[PDB]
Amino acid sequence: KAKVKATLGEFDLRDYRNVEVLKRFLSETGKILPRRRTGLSAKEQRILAKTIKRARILGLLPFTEKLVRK
Amino acid sequence: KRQVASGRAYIHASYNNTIVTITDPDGNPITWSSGGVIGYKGSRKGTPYAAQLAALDAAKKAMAYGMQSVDVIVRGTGAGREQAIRALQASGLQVKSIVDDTPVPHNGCRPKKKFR
Amino acid sequence: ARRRRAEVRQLQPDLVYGDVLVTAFINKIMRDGKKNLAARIFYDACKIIQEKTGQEPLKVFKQAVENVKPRMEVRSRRVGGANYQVPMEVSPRRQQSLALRWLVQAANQRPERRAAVRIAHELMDAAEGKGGAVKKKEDVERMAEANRAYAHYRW
RNA sequence: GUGGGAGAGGGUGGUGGAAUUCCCGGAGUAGCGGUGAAAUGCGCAGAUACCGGGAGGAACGCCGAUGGCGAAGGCAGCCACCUGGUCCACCCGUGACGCUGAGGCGCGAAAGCGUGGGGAGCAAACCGGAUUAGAUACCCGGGUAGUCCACGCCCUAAACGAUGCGCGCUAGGUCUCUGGGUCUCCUGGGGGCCGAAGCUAACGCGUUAAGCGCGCCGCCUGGGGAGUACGGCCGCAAGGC
Ligand SMILES: [Mg+2]
Ligand SMILES: [Mg+2]
Ligand SMILES: [Mg+2]
Ligand SMILES: [Mg+2]
Ligand SMILES: [Mg+2]
Ligand SMILES: [Mg+2]
Ligand SMILES: [Mg+2]
Ligand SMILES: [Mg+2]
Ligand SMILES: [Mg+2]
Ligand SMILES: [Mg+2]
Ligand SMILES: [Mg+2]
Ligand SMILES: [Mg+2]
Ligand SMILES: [Mg+2]
Ligand SMILES: [Mg+2]
Ligand SMILES: [Mg+2]
Ligand SMILES: [Mg+2]
Ligand SMILES: [Mg+2]
Ligand SMILES: [Mg+2]
Ligand SMILES: [Mg+2]
Ligand SMILES: [Mg+2]
Ligand SMILES: [Mg+2]
Ligand SMILES: [Mg+2]
Ligand SMILES: [Mg+2]
Ligand SMILES: [Mg+2]
Ligand SMILES: [Mg+2]
Ligand SMILES: [Mg+2]
Ligand SMILES: [Mg+2]
Ligand SMILES: [Mg+2]
Ligand SMILES: [Mg+2]
Ligand SMILES: [Mg+2]
Ligand SMILES: [Mg+2]
Ligand SMILES: [Mg+2]
Ligand SMILES: [Mg+2]
Ligand SMILES: [Mg+2]
Ligand SMILES: [Mg+2]
Repeated sequence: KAKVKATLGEFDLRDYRNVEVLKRFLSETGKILPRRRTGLSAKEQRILAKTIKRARILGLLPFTEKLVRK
Repeated sequence: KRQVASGRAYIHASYNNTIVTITDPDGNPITWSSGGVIGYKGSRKGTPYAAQLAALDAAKKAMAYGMQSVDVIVRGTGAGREQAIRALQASGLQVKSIVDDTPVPHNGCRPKKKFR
Repeated sequence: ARRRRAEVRQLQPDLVYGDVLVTAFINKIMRDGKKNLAARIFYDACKIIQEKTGQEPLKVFKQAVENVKPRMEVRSRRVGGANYQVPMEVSPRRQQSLALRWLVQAANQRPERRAAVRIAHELMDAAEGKGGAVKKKEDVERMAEANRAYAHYRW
């Protein structure tokens, strides 16, 4: 399976406003994806988590979602 | 006396019971059923067969209301949490989609001693 | 059978029909090791069943044993306290054995005086779809479709 | 000193969503709940389930790790402000200014105390239902103090790495966090795992020493009696030394 960073550009991990690329790092639900599927380093993941939370509070990223087909 | 022709179906399954509430597209319920609505009384209500019978009885009451297309919502875990959806699929109601919307907190409340 | 599969005994064919189910039934009629008396019972019953109804005793025997074979039964399984009756299907070999046993036990539970008469009338009733052996079979099947609520305990 | 860096380190104020409970409303019947079975309990004054709205308290899912920070206790949503510790590179400045530390002083999980707030969920005591030979328990239904906040006490613990602090010396291998570098790698500084020499009664330790040495502090001298008695000190008390 593909990891998120593998298929992506040279993007800002500190931009909480870019929903287009921050959406890639959320799961089918609103959960933040682990490092196994994001292909990020520890520091990169630690920054991405805070930026994702920032975007969530701004109503840009979903706090949680609903699972399908279950 | 409603002629709803389409709606949602919520399956609330626990380890002590399974109940199905069939509702309209904007949330108000139409019919419902459970392991106690049908004959079973005690722990027998938590068996997958009771869940199947409850889903089927609720689906037939929905037929009495005139239900054809159904969207499924699932909350909780227990024996027959899936059997309810299987019977609901083969009940004669065209299943639109199945969704698991089990409510999980963000670590807000302290559980009972059983749950720690 | 802890180690092996307990290979099934292959019964000798029959001297009259050439069929193995007849020898198996004759064994089920035998008691105290008297296969001669049991064979005489079964074959005088064959004459009686071929005369009182003008059909071949071969196919009536086969149809009766086929009518008595059940398709489901119950076994007890220990789960969460006291055990429960769990339904399940049957092996063909076990269907054969149970059918023949119910045949003999329902034949000897009959009022008829002579043994061959009991055997013949029991085979007749079982071939028609009624009788005591088919009643026990349908009670075995009625155990199924009743406790089917435990269909998730198949094992 | 300069220039960079990581962080649930601490304090203050703000702020977000999920969930529980409760209240308002809609729609909707006959049960829900609970257990190994059950019963108490709740429900026709309309519950449970579903939908919308409101209130309030407490805690921060995914990220999360075998991770990080702190002297220890301990510290997880997000934002801002105030502030501590620490690491690296440069080789710049002072020029032995160091190490340890009886006493003292400060900090010190939870529970507990006092005054005043707060109160969803949980829940000692307690009230019931079961189970059992009995049930004063485990299991179920309720439920107060408490848990939360402000301020002042309390000074205990398996307060654990059961390993005091500092420095130097003594094979490596492997995973990792964070810096620097001419960036298959090297070089610092933390977190683990194997294992040289050596140590150990053994288990095991082994550059994060329980090895080889040095400095300083604390403590030990058979078990029970007993962390008890008396005395003193501290404390509102419980009680602690
Ligand atoms: Mg139940
Ligand atoms: Mg912090
Ligand atoms: Mg802070
Ligand atoms: Mg209401
Ligand atoms: Mg009432
Ligand atoms: Mg009542
Ligand atoms: Mg009442
Ligand atoms: Mg209130
Ligand atoms: Mg976790
Ligand atoms: Mg700082
Ligand atoms: Mg110099
Ligand atoms: Mg000089
Ligand atoms: Mg010192
Ligand atoms: Mg001191
Ligand atoms: Mg304290
Ligand atoms: Mg406290
Ligand atoms: Mg108090
Ligand atoms: Mg409670
Ligand atoms: Mg009692
Ligand atoms: Mg209780
Ligand atoms: Mg020493
Ligand atoms: Mg580098
Ligand atoms: Mg540390
Ligand atoms: Mg190292
Ligand atoms: Mg190492
Ligand atoms: Mg050695
Ligand atoms: Mg070792
Ligand atoms: Mg050393
Ligand atoms: Mg030693
Ligand atoms: Mg002492
Ligand atoms: Mg002594
Ligand atoms: Mg003591
Ligand atoms: Mg004293
Ligand atoms: Mg005094
Ligand atoms: Mg004491």
